[PDB]
Amino acid sequence: GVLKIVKVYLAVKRRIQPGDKMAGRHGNKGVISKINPIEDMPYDENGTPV
Amino acid sequence: VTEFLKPRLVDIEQVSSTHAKVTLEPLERGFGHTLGNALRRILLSSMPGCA
Amino acid sequence: VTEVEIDGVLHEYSTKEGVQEDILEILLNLKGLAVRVQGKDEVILTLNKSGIGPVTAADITHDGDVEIVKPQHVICHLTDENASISMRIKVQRGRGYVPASTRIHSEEDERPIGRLLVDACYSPVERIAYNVEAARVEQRTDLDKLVIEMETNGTIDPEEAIRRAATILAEQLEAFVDLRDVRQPEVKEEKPEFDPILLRPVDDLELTVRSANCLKAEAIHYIGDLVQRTEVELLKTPNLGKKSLTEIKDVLASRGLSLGMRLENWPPAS
Amino acid sequence: ATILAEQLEAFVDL
Amino acid sequence: MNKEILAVVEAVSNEKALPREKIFEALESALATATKKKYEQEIDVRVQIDRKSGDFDTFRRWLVVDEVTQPTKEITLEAARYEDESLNLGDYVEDQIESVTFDRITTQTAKQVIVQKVREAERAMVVDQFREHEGEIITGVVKKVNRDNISLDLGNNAEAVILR
Amino acid sequence: GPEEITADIPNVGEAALSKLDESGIVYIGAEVTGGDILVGKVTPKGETQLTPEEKLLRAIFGEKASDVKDSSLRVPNGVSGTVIDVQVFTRDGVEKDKRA
Amino acid sequence: ILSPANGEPIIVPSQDVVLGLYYMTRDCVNAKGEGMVLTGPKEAERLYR
Amino acid sequence: KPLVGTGMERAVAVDSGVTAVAKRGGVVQYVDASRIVIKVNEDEMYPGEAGIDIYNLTKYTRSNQNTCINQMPCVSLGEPVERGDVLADGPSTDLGELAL
Repeated sequence: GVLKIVKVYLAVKRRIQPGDKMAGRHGNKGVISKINPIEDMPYDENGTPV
Repeated sequence: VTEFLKPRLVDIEQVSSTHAKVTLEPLERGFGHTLGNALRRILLSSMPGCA
Repeated sequence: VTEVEIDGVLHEYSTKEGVQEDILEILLNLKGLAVRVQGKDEVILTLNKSGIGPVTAADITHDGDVEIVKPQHVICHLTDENASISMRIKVQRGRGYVPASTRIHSEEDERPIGRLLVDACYSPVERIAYNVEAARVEQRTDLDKLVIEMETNGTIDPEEAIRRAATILAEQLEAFVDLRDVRQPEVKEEKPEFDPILLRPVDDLELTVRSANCLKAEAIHYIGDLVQRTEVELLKTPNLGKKSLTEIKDVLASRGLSLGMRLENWPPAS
Repeated sequence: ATILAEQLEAFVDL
Repeated sequence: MNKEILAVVEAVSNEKALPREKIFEALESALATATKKKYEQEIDVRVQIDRKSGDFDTFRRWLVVDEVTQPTKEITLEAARYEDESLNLGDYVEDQIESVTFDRITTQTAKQVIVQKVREAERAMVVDQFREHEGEIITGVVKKVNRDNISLDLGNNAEAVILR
Repeated sequence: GPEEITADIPNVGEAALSKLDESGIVYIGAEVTGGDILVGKVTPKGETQLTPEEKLLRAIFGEKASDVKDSSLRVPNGVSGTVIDVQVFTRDGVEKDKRA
Repeated sequence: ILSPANGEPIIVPSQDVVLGLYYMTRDCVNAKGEGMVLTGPKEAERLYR
Repeated sequence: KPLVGTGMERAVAVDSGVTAVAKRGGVVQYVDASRIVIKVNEDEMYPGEAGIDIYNLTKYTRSNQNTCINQMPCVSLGEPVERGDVLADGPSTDLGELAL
């Protein structure tokens, strides 16, 4: 006895942010810990950051 | 807007009359380190005096 | 770019029969676009294309002040024969970087479902390397010639960016070039009580222009001087029915005030 | 601060 | 519409105590509060639903007094120098019309008003009927005993009390 | 009585209704926020009135407005998001919705 | 700071900080600056920075 | 694509179902953001049944763990594909290689 099953869908675009869980392919799991600005990060002597 | 946030400091503490601890607030999201670093590198090396 | 709207789209997660890339890829590419504007601080560009072909940057309808930096920047690929894409693009100027959801200000922005919010990532510099070397100067040694190499979006000009950054740095340094006890906190303020609406004119209330000319023709331009306008001093106006009076009572009084109050604060400044 | 401002002098325009 | 409230009043089998005049005025007041809940311009909008002629149609009150409190319903003794009002107390108009009627809240408030009014009217009817019966020996069922006085029920929700 | 997915809601304002269509179900693409109402379905609330003199009234005047109870479907508070699709399953006999 | 189980200090610098100090408090034989004389720790700190 | 892979990407991608593998080879008559229309090569089709086949790529659709699955068509237009090739990368796949 059900007349109108209305399913609604919801799409959320979840960006990365501190606290999320990232891991390589060698069990080296870890938690993202700070969204450091682009400049503060180390950078190679040709300018390209890491 | 390309018009920044200049600080409004709160304290200039002067313990021992020759060893000061200044504070500044606020700076841009990255200006803190840049100003601190420039000032340190200047004061340590490039600062005319006498000895 | 900071905002886009296409005709057939209802949300960035949709599709559009005819374009190869999905909507989200079009958003990413648009974000990848690089452009300079000169006079204004925002602009609304338009792109209309129809027929098979790679829809690229230069194929937009540029104005006189907006200037694309590189044409072959691919936006999408119209692959069906009679496919048509007509989109509007709000491109604004700012500082630094800002994500999408952090731009929420009201609900009218999201009112048109066609609104799509690309996260603005505008920072004309992409990578900045530098290094020093010994400068064979006129007469000294160990004078250091500094070289700065910059990979940028062709948006900002090298000397332009250098001098802008130098101005920023010099100003921010000037904040304590003469540092002191400038500490801010103060107390015991005496504030002009009148609400800023009173300084503003009638057109700062979203009223019908007819009642605007009516209160013009009945000696009302400010708002602190229409509150000094008795209730009998309003309807005498040439041709007030109820509608112009509706706007009057709505955007003058019904928003909190009266249709004329015997106040004695104004003028504290005029 | 003054020494660095003098360093920069030949760049700013205000 | 006029068909709606026509069916309303006519379907009322107890139109005796609820003739079309007072019924339609009560419905005017019901629609008044209904639109006042719809609008934010809280103005007592007496309707004059045009009892037998036509559909509904709204008005606007103006609460004539030297106070400009709630100016949406404020036009004072002579702050209506337009249209040759020639009015001293009660200067009102139909400034707006066509407030929705098929909604939920209108029907709910109309039902509430109608139940209240029919119960009040038939209570008055029964009270007058027993007023005719006054000075007689009337039976009834007791409702609630209190030390000082007793509340008796006579049927048709008719109440009586007997003191110490 | 069976349920109804009618757009109208007795208590909530147009603000909580503006995101809806004439059929109650949200437009495909309206950016919903937490707590908001997707639908849009009210329920038969009351019982034991047993007043035919009013039932007959509300047989013609209130069979649609007798026992409303807004057991709508609201987005669980906390989750935002864009609506991108609305699937509808109907019990035959009942024709369809305009959305359906 | 003393674990109720054993009176040993429970707050011990475990890793990523012990490495720092251990690298700092080490001694490369012929490094830049060997053989000087320093007028106080702050002096040597200024020298290193 | 992951830079340092183990060669197993082709298998684990194709042998899954997430990638819409081309059934019968032919020429890409018509691509689109959601639909692909492959005109079969003149041989591998029955005598009748002009049978120009259509791959309907499932757009954004819920997962059993609430993750969008979207197949974008990785193939260009007019390029000829053989039997059992890749025509639409599945979720977290690239050019028919498992791209996590």
